[PDB]
Amino acid sequence: CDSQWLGDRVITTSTRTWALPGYFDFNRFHCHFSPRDWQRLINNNWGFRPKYVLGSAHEGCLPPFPADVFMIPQYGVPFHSSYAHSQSLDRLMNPLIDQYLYYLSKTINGSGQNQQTLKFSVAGPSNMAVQGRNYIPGPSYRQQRVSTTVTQNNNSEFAWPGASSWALNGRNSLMNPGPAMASHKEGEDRFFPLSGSLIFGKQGTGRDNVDADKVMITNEEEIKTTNPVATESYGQVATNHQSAQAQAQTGWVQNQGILPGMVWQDRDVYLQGPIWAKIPNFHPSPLMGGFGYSTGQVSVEIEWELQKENSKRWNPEIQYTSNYYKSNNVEFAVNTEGVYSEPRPIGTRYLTRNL
Amino acid sequence: QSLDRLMNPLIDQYLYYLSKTINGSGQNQQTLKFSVAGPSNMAVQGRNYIPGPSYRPVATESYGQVATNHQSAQAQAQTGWVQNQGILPGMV
Amino acid sequence: LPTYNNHLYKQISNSTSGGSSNDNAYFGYSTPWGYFTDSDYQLPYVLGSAHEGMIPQYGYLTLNDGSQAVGRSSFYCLEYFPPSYRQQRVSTTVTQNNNSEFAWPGASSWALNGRNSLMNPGPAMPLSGSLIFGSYGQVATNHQSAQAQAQTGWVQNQGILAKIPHTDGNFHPSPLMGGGMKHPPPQILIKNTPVPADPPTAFNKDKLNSFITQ
Amino acid sequence: CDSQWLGDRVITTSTRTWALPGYFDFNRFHCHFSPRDWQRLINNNWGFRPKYVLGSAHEGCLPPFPADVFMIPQYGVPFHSSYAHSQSLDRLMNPLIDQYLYYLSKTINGSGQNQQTLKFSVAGPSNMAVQGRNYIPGPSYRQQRVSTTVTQNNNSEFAWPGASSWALNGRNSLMNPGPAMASHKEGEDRFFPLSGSLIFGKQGTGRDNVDADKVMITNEEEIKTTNPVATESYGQVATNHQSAQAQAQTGWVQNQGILPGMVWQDRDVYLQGPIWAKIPNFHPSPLMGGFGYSTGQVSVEIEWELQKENSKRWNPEIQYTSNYYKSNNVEFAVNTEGVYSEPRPIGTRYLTRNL
Amino acid sequence: LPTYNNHLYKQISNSTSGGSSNDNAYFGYSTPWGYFTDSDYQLPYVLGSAHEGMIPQYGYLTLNDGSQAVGRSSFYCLEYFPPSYRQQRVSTTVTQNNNSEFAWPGASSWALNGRNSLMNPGPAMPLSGSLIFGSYGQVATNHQSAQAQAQTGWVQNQGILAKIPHTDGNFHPSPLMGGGMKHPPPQILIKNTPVPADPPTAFNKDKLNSFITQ
Amino acid sequence: QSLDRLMNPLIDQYLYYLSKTINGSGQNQQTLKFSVAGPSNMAVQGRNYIPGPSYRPVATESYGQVATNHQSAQAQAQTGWVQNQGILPGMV
Amino acid sequence: ALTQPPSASGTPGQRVTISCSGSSSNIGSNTVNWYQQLPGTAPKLLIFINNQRPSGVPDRFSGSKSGTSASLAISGLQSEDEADYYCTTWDGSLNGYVFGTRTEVTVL
Amino acid sequence: QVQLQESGPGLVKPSETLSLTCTVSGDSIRSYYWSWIRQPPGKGLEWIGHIYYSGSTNYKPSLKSRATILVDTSKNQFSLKLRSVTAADTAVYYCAREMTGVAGRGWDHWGQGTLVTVSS
Repeated sequence: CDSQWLGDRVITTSTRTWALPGYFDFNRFHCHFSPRDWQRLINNNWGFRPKYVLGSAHEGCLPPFPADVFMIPQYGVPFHSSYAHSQSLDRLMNPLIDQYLYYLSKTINGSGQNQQTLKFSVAGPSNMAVQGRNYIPGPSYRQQRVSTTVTQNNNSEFAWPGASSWALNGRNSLMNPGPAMASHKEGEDRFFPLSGSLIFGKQGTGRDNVDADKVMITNEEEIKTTNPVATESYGQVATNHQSAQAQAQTGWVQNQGILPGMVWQDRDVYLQGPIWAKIPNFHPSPLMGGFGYSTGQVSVEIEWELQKENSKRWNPEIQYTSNYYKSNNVEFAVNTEGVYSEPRPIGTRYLTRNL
Repeated sequence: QSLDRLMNPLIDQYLYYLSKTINGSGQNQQTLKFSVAGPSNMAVQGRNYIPGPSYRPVATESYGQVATNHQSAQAQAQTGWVQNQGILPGMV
Repeated sequence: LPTYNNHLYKQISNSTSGGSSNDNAYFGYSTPWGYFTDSDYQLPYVLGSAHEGMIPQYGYLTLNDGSQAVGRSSFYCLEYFPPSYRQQRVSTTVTQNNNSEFAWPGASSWALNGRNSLMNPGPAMPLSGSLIFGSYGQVATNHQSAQAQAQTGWVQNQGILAKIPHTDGNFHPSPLMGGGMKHPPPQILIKNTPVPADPPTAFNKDKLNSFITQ
Repeated sequence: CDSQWLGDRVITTSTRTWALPGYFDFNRFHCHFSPRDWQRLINNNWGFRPKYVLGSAHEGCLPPFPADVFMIPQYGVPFHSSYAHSQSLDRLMNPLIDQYLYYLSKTINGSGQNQQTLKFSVAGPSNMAVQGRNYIPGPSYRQQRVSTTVTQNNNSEFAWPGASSWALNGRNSLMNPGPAMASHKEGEDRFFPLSGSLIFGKQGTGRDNVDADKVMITNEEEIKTTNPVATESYGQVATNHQSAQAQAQTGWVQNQGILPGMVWQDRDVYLQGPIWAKIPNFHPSPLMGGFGYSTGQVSVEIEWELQKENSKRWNPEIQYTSNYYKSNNVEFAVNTEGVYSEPRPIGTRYLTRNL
Repeated sequence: LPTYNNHLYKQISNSTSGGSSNDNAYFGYSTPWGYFTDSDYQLPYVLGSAHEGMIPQYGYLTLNDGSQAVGRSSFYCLEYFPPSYRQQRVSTTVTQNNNSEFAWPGASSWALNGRNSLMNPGPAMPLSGSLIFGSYGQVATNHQSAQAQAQTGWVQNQGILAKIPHTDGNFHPSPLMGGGMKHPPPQILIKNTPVPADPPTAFNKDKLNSFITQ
Repeated sequence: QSLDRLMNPLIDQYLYYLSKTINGSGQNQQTLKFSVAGPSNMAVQGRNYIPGPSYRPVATESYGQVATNHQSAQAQAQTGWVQNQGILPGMV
Repeated sequence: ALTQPPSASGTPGQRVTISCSGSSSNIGSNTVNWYQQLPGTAPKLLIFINNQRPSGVPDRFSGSKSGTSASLAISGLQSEDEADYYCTTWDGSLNGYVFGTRTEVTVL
Repeated sequence: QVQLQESGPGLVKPSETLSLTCTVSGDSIRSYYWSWIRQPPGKGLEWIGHIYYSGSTNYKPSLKSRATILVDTSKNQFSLKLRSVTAADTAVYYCAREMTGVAGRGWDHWGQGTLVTVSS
């Protein structure tokens, strides 16, 4: 066990003791990285990458803390981006200049009969929303919105009934986690997609029916700049033909497939999350994230390639830090009983890039 | 094999899902309960890949359901049927 | 090539123009530079937006909430360098069109972080469909039977069956206004090196705001 | 202007435009470092170092923002430590094991006449105050303690009268900043040494009689592990000889010079702080920190040698991060009128080391 | 070499000791290891504290506040490796000593971050001054004159006219208890690799708490 | 040159000192006030180096004063006299 | 608390005096300042540091402190001045702020 | 410009911990004390306590041991937490800023305030 940080590469080594009453699964990140090493990775780097039931995100994986001994479970690529864009897909324009394009400003001269008219205007800084754009946000499959303040939810059991799902040969499969979509709009931190986000248990959490404070809900807010919100409609389409006899009508887009000119971010990876998955297609990158009796010792060693931070940004970055405040015990360390614990899910997206 | 059965039938996932939105019948029963995705309940487990596109996967059926609205204390959760679905990342 | 902002970087924002529109809210900076070269693509790339252009001023936008700035926003000092989605139909004969204002109300638009953006020009296929200068079909919606007739429904949107933004994924990167590269031709930045006017004889600590027109 | 990050070296290039109605002074850090670079430095590195009126911390240095045009004034080494000890000088012991040494526990058997006795006890985990230690905290010269809760402060003009000063040839000089000393005890923030800590003014600060919110008061609190508190007595001494007649008598040490076995940290350096000073001695390290008409362009280039962080610490570090909240303007950037500003004084000590 | 802590890392504080008091407050961890080698001195170095040692247990203190830990505290998983200051005069003749408890009250001490630490053994020159096993002069205090006699006063303390801690500065690094190196003999750590007892016959994710005594 | 006078006489330091602690008139209420240390007042400027040790720097004088106690609303700030001073980092 | 009159009143134009009182360790030491709170909203700062006042506040409002009693003075009373009034001070004994009982102003 | 806004659950069951946060926007919390003051409906004002941006904390003496105040400089937000609540704690809680960077001399700015009701 150790980690060597050499230039643009990282070499991790983890050694664990096991007991067999099977297969080995090291597929979760905290197997190979310590929190400090994880910190060191995510603050300084824009990307990294490594150099059949495993891809199901099961338990029985190597313990996150090397001094734990674990029972063995019975048996039955491009850089992963690690940054948050400093621009949003709709703001890429220069604020100081008019486009040479025109849009339709006025369809009527005012109230009255037979007032039809056509007026056109320059798309420019004044009215920003109407300008022409070369690229559009990625696909969306809408999720139901749940609040962490229970009084904001109606008094009905909609956990299974209201969830988005897909069906294959007469069986319904819940859509989880689903396509990568921003968790919530800005200013709303208390809402989360019902099945759109990975949820981890805190240390010692019970197997069945635990309260919301016993689990940790990851959020995908960083990718909002390029991706539609999971709980919002992708947009509106024209549903008919207007006429003198009929009004223009539109409708909400609940699901949207790939269109030419879409860009998107994949789902983030976490200290606790899976690393790789086997491809059984389009954009094979898996949905949960990542890349596409006897006893004894097990040691595994992975080589990681790094992508350095090139930015010219003037002001200081957001970094991952440990708060300096007096607590009863240190985060990412054992307690008095000798129990190792992970306080929060640590997603890898602190550094930024121009869009 | 089938796309939804790729899991290990013997082992839980470390992921959680939302089991209960209410304690029981009555007024003001809202609660949030989470449970471990496991061999007991296969349908709620998280999956890395989804079935390919469908234009009415069986061609005589809907691809699945989607949520049509924001729930709240006033409004119930409402879903709707997907008759046609384009490509999404993770389809096969 | 004039001298912009009197040799100053200056914050600009939504409210600086009066704001009041959520969909039109913005935050960013205006630079003394017009448009060294950026060959590393480190600055925001503003060319692909079909802006006009005398040499125009350089300025850029960053993340915002309303007219204010979220922590993730960035500031750049340049001195520090050396399938269909349906459009509404509009007939050019005014009488044919409905007598109501549907320019914004009836336009096809996509939403990103709670801001609605007009779909423009949109996919290659129209109220917002084409540039201005100075259904897909049907599907079976149910099962036929003795009691149930065959029901069908229209398909308004359908998925597949300039600088390319830097992202984990894209499909058919070709820009929607036509013509798209991950390493486009670089931007070229230029300004007039400021020449100050005569300074006060006594030493002063403040920066010099007195300059010569040029 | 730019920076290059190569291994253990950093090349900082700074170009400014000047106007002459003389000397150049680049001796402050923010001349050579952008805030991002400064962040990139202090978070990943344990130490660094470069490869007569200047040392007086005067004005007229090149402006922090490169686009600022300025006026020329009229004329008239070991690696700096950039880490915080993770251990305090007095706690270096093993908590689980007694020392073989003994201390004097009891001078009496209780209340009564002629109770004189001598009892000794083992120094161990139970009582850690008394264990013999190989090293002692460094020197101290006491500063008066001023509260930023003013009602707390005495109602009298003690600004010049109560301030520690050194007099030289009949002239009196305030002691500023003085020996490097911890600003305040743990938990007491509101106090601050009279002349003990460096005080920077905020952008657009008035020349005289400014209020407290207009200035930025640094604090050396990081060094409180090896260095005495600037407002407290270094300790007590025995002032007499006890006897049956005379009780023991102690007195406070208001100032204490170097002794064999003293270790200490120097004063911190800041983005606003000076870099070097000319030595006119002992421990030449300057007390303010650091190391011992016409117009045109001026460039300056400095190579910096770095000391990488090798730590095995498991849990994540305290790191320096950018604030994240909705605000009127970005910190370390320009306002609407175009004025550059530095909102917070930035130190150098975040990463940790053992003592 | 026994097995400590049942193969566990366990934090300890004065609170785990009964709560103790301010000058005796501490926080830290207790490790399964007794005392690979640490040749980089990356671990806390406890050898220079004159502890006893059967192989003793290893453990280390970090920063604290009361019994609580500040966020700056460090945690190490070992598995993750492959001139005078006067002393009060105590006479061995008991009746010559005063009939009062001056053992701690009269002792010369130095305070650090609000904690008072006895000065032991102290500078080389006595209550705490000397190991145990099982003024400097006078000075002129005023100006002589016609009116004012020449006055003098005693000098209780005076300044200059075992791993060395890593700091910006030191003077005469030779330890106060005798023996001083920036790279002392390295530490050497050892523990018995735990071997678990019979695991259950159906899989369970919890760590194994069942072990063979050894 | 003398130790204390090493400064440039023409220019201010960018450091501040505590110029006034009682702004009020008559009531003389306790306030905090700061001022740029500059050629106007040279006694208060922060200095990189201090004079060498002294054992009674003129040997017929005191090396300086230090604060004896904590001030408080009740207690005045009290200074003592330094008769002897050992080595300190930055002495010459 | 700080003893303060329950209500004061006057017709428009007349000088109205509100005076609150406290112990020496309370208002005698330190200082006082006055807040005006319109119904249904947060308080607003009239007079601070005994006799000084903010730029927004009108000239007619006045403050004073004598010994252990301080007094607010309103000259040229107007209908807009009908509101609640508090005097606030630090307290050395309690080591915190102390609020005087609210006084209501009613135009007659 | 400094804008203060309090947020918190409008309703709290008796003998439950009360929690409020105040998020200042437009200006930093640096170099200024910040205080919570409370008002019951149709009653005078009480001062809960205040905290200094670096974390130094002071409370109303009677109200210690039921109350706690934290500060987060990163999020630029500032918190109150109050325990063992009773009907006596039903009030409007204000977030205010101490004046001129020095504690002990009034409050310059005031939050809008929020009503908290203790009921079942």
